[PDB]
Amino acid sequence: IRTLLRLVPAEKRGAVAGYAVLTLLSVLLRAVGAVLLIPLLAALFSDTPSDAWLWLGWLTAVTLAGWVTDTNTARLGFDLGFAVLSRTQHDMADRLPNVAMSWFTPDNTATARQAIAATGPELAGLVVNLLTPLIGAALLPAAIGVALLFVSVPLGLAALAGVAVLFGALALSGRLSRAADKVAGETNSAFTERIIEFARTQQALRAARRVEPARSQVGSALAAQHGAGLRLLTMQIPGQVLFSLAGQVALIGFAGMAVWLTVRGQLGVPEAIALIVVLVRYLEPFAAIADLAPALETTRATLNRIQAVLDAPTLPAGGAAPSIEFDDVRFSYGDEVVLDGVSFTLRPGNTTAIVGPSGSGKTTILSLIAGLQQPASGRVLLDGVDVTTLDPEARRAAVSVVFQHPYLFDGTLRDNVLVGDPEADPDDVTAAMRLARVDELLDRLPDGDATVVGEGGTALSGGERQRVSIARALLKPAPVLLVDEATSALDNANEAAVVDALTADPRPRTRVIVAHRLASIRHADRVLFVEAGRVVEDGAIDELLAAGGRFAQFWAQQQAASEWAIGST
Amino acid sequence: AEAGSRLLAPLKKPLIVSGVLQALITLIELAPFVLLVELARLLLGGAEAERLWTLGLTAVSLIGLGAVLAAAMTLWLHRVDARFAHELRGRLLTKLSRLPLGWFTRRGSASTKQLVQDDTLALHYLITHAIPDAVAAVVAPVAVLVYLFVADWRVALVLFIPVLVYLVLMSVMTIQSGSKIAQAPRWAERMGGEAGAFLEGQPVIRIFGGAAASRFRRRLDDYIDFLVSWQRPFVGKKTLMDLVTRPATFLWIILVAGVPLVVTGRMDPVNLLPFLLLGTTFGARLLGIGYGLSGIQTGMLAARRIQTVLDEPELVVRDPGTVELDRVSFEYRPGVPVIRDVTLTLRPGTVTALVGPSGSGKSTLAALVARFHDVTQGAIRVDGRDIRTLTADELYRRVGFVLQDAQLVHGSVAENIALAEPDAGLERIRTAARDAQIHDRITRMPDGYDSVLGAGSALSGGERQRVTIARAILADTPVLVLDEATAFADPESEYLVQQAINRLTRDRTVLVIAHRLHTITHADQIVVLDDGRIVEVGTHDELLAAGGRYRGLWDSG
Ligand SMILES: Nc1ncnc2c1ncn2[C@@H]1O[C@H](COP(=O)(O)OP(=O)(O)O)[C@@H](O)[C@H]1O
Ligand SMILES: Nc1ncnc2c1ncn2[C@@H]1O[C@H](COP(=O)(O)OP(=O)(O)O)[C@@H](O)[C@H]1O
Ligand SMILES: [Zn+2]
Repeated sequence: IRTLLRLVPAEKRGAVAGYAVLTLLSVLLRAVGAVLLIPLLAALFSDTPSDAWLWLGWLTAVTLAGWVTDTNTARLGFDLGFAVLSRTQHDMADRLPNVAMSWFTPDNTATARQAIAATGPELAGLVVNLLTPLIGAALLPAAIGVALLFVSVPLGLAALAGVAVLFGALALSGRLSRAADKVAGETNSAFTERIIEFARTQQALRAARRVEPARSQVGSALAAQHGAGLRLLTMQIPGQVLFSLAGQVALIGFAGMAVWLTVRGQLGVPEAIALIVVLVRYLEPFAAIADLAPALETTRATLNRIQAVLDAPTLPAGGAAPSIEFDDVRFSYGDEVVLDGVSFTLRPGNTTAIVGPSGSGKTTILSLIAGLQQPASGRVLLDGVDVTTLDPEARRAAVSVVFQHPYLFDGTLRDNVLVGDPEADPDDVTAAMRLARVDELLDRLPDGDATVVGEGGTALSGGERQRVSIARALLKPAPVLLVDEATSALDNANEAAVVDALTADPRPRTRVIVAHRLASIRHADRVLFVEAGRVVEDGAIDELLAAGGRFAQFWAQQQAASEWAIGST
Repeated sequence: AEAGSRLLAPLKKPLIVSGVLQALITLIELAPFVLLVELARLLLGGAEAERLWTLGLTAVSLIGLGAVLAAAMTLWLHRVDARFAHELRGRLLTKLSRLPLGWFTRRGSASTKQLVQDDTLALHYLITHAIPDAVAAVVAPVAVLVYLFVADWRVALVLFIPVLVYLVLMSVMTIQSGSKIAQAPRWAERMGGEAGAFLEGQPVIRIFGGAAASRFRRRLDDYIDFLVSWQRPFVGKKTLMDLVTRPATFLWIILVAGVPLVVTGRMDPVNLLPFLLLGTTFGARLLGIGYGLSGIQTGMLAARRIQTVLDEPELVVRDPGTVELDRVSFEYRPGVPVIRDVTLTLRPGTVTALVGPSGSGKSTLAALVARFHDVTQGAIRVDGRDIRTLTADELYRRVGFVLQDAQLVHGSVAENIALAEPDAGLERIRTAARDAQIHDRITRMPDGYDSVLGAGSALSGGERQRVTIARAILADTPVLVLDEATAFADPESEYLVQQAINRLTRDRTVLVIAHRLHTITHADQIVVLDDGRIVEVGTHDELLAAGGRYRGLWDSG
């Protein structure tokens, strides 16, 4: 897999080469140490036991050289593991801010969470706990086959021909094991799809006083499915048994060949026994690769997730009121269209309202204006300058926004407000508190704006969260302002804060609002009704109301709902 | 594990047989490494080819025997477990039909899928894979150890020098990082939460930026530096910890311990041969015990969770349309009341609403009236009978409810509204939908009322909520319970939902969780709750004249 070589920094190319060369040295040294058993054990079992000392001397010198080069490889492995951990994490942290928000799907977000968080202990020890064993046990059988080739070319051929056979055996065992486990998990999941359906709706069934028929139905389905589920099991039989049989029939075949040559006279008894021992050392590395299959699989999954983070589509790159322009803009998650033929050119200093049902892309429009994403089609410009083609400083300092969620970062209230402009003076903070109605919360808080408002610090309700979110956008000196809110009647300070914010903000800048309620989008100079991602109406509030279009019917229905109450008509 | 052991009670006898069959297979798969020693003995003795062929047939026969036993035991264990899985899936089905209805709205606990699907797969792998693996991984090293001890106790005991060194190094690396080891899982979870916040809070960093990006990167760098400072000093320990177990070191120490004995004539050269065959990979064997036993805990946790689900309390039955409440006290956690001494009575046919600050037991009280739970003290008497004495057939015929999170049911719209009375005709369902202001949309569907509903469909949240309201029409009760948030959860369908919920409310002892203070202007009764206790009781005008909590709250909005 080429990903692991991509993760390593350019600094440590002097450690990658010095790791690969020393790993090859350790592999060749292990192969020589295994092959040195031939004269050693030949002298051991023969009628000259003392002759084996010299080959024991060579073996122990070989072992100490292996100790030194293995220490070097493991030290460089740990050091390169820390280096690649730092490189991977910092590249992820430098990538994701530049990753377009389209990439952050729920599954992609989950994989990014795992990559940032769960891949800590792994990358600190991938190259030392996986690559060193794997590479040192994958190249040792072939290395011993090569080494025996210098003792007898037919013997080396006999050893090396089995390496391909046994690697094919390992591949077959892995396939037939993991596929069997996949099938087992699939069957277990499919059987339990009934119980999920029952459990989710069992309150609705109880309200319908029909729980017993549903339970009987699901039990009958379970019994019927299990009746066929307890027959015809074949797949897992050649699983681990397949490799456990391959790595024993190979041993018996090679030992039988050795003794066949012994009776044939080409070899002596000591040579036959020593060759049996070496042809057992030939087989032991295949066990280690089998034991590394789960760790290798998990590391392969984590490296795939890290490559997903490191391959997300990044956004390319290239103080009065600006003009924000839209030209045939479209956006879609998959094939589901969110925006369809949207075009506008809002003049500087204007105030506009983007309204419509939740199926439209109002927040999509605001995020595209703010430069959170590259639009799927069309062009979004700042006075003719495409948002993606700005310097990062200009792009970040171009637009101020109030999100649907509050997105409080668990800091203090002053910290929660000052992210709009940390360089601003306390007077601007006071103006933000006055307009956003958070001063009512300052009346409650002990320390005021310095009080911690974290999740464990203060249990702020939705109204306080949205008011401080409004203050965030108010504080920033961005030449463009946007607002999308989910204000309700739960806390009436929310709409008052919004009304004061979008009106009393003294700075000159383009403003946009997205909201559902009535009697507050009056202050917007223009209106852009959107249906299913396409603009259907345009004009002022009163203009559209007089026109008697979709906006008028929406106004009438929401007015009827607002005046409604419980207890009578 | 007590709960896990109790769950696995009916599998003890088969699993004991598995733990013997696999212990046998493990020995049979190590048998040829004994017959190779025998073969070396014969070749030293120079036996004729007939005895050689006899031993070669013995070895291949044992290999076939051990390859057939594993297949047979796998086949048998995959049908031992496959019927216990059916028994468990059929037992959880009965348990799910007897839990309190608030159990499925639990918080701080595993999801239903994580409780019934994943915890059954991790039990299937506890029985069929992990117990065979974990008995094999203990039989193999211990059988190898005892065989090598039989061969020669001298070179056998020398195998423990690297094992002792490895254990000493692991212990020394553990004691010097006890605080760090304790902190590491906690820091991992904390950084997982921080990464989640950095990801869901991405737009603020993207637009506002500044302190947020630097703060997240600072926390990530602090975690990285914590890991590096933790494990960098132990590289000296952790490298020499790996060489000691490597097969090359085992081979070298085997030969250094044996070759002097062979040359000095203190042990026959064939007694050394078993160590060469088997004792080289002995280090990598004991390192497999830990991974083997690690596969039992992962499934024992799942068994514990499913048994915990099976041990939950059940919806017990003990022993004029007027809902009553007397000394109602309810505790979520042990000794943590949220409702405290609530006494209330609702006259028949009166639309009643209760208000208060968010998070004051209002929805909990409404659910308790609906019997999603049972009060610790007091009693809710509907028509003079305590709710605890009525069955699910009787109580839920007297007290219907449409709370939040409306649930669709399998089948078409005709058999989704008529769950209470499936014998009802299509015309009754159609007029119920007309009353529920949902007949207009259902007719626009391509299949009309034959459109199949279930886990998901083309209907929005408000539309399925209206379908559940229409179902509540057919489930006629003198009493009802509701949540006002459903009245405006869908802004597009808010008006139709309001008309539908009002039409359902007509001439019924309806209780509502009221949040918008202006919606109770002409209700039949109003009540206020504070920290689980009553503060204000009266109608709209009476509480307006009171000037208390309700007046202050409404003057704020
Ligand atoms: N496939 C999707 N995954 C996640 N979010 C989506 C998807 N499709 C649409 N959205 C959300 O819908 C919004 C656009 O719709 P909008 O009209 O703003 O809805 P709302 O009225 O609820 O704000 C976007 O901000 C986006 O977050
Ligand atoms: N498991 C629990 N589920 C819900 N609320 C709980 C639980 N345990 C304790 N509580 C307390 O009970 C109160 C119930 O709040 P509630 O009025 O139901 O909120 P909502 O009106 O949003 O449903 C909460 O404020 C909470 O502090
Ligand atoms: Zn299986």
